[PDB]
Amino acid sequence: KLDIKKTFSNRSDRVKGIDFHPTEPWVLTTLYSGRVEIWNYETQVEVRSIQVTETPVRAGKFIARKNWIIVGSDDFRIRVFNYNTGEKVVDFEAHPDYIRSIAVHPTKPYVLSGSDDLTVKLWNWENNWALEQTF
Amino acid sequence: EGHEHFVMCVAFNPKDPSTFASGCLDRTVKVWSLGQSTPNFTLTTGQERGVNYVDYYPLPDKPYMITASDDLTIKIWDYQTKSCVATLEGHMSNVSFAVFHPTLPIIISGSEDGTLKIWNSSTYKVEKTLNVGLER
Amino acid sequence: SWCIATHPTGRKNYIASGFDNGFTVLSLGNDEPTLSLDPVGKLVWSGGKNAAASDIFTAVIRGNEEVEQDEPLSLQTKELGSVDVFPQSLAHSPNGRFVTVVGDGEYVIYTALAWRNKAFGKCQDFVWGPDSNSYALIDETGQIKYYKNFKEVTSWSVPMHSAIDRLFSGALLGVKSDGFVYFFDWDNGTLVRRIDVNAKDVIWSDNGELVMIVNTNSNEASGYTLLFNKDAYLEAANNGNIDDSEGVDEAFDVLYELSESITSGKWVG
Repeated sequence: KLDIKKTFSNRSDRVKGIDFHPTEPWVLTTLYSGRVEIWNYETQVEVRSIQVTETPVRAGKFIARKNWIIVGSDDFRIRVFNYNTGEKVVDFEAHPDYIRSIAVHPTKPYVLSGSDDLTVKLWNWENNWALEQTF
Repeated sequence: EGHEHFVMCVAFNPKDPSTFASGCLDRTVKVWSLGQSTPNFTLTTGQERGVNYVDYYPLPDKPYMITASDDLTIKIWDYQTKSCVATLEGHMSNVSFAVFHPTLPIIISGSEDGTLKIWNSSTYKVEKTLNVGLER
Repeated sequence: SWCIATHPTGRKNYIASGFDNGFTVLSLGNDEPTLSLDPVGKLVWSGGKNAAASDIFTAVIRGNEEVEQDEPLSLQTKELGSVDVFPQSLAHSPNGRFVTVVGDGEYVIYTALAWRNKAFGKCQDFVWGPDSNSYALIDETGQIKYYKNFKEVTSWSVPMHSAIDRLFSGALLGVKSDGFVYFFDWDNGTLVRRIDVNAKDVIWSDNGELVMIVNTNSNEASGYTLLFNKDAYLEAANNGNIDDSEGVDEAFDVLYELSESITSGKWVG
């Protein structure tokens, strides 16, 4: 027996990515349309909405430690925004092909991006977001 | 040299035959110019199954390319911005080819679904679908 | 469905998934910690980070702890033992001598110190008798059973007309059902009184004279304070006059009722 309760539902374009904020009752969603949204699923109020690109955004993660969200899209770009202001922190081409997944190190300033270019790249934000390694 | 798979189609740019394009199963289209050992640029198509064909739009008012794949899609490209102008969906089986007609404002495609399709070069909507009854 | 996420720290066991037409976030269950604090400061809990869910630990709170009212205390953690089931509830006997762990249709009892197995069986709910050497539970057939010194007390019974929701420990056996709360005598299981509130929890004071009844209040009063006159009940039981549906009216008195929500509480005289 599991006590399942539907805390919140919302309709929108296809969402390819989703992530929970660690201390705020927010959830981040990256859409097939290029939109990325943030919702307070407890108050049911939309926090913010951003038109990142016209291409689909498959990956998205919070980086609370820095008040950011980092998203990866089909236009091969990784973009970072400050979720408190909606400000673009960094925007750069990470791969020559679609980005599928993004992982964030729990301790170190590292980010992993998986892509259709058959590789995984390690980025370090405490070093001007440099490509530290390609697997 | 540079392609990482079967080179399926090669074609000169009719507006500048000093360059030409190669359609490869590595999901890439490379454009080179005679005399260079490396391509001018490499365009990733996003068509998971590779490029079976590549063709240049012959007229001067637009720098377009078009690719056909086994993934069922047909994508029009602008080789200057390396962006996808449009995607033609509708074929049920591998698309063998797709070309711009030299005169008519149309695109012609053919597939193993035994179909020849004619598309509107401007609205990118399918116009006609004939099956000459000869199979793939 | 295309994507999934789970709360990075399990708050409300939240999860979320993305679809062609949108997203949904669901709660999989309450996230109350599985732990218990014995009479003098011995804390026991199951799970934690970097530890199996079925891992039991313990730490002693001492007068020491020089920290502030807004900072978490630093307690020496130690491994008390492990358990076969996925701990859902953890509870010391009123004594502090025993610790019971209920986990998916089962219960196991261990000695707080040294962790020696005392008992284990199938159960849907479990509660300690004021005794520290007796307990009641709901077996798998949905019935209440009474145990003394880890030995079932056949002949002891509390026939219920409807399904049992759960039990409550304290001065008298508390049993929720049919939207009411029934209190029974631990020794003979005789009905003492039926309370007409849809209780979420029952909390008896140290001397068993006061009891807080937390209302489910699904949208009225959030809780009810009642006084228990053990003498009025013993007298009535002696007369043979007790009503079978509601018990003894004089056994209890309604003092006050709270407005604010109650997530947990303890009595301090």
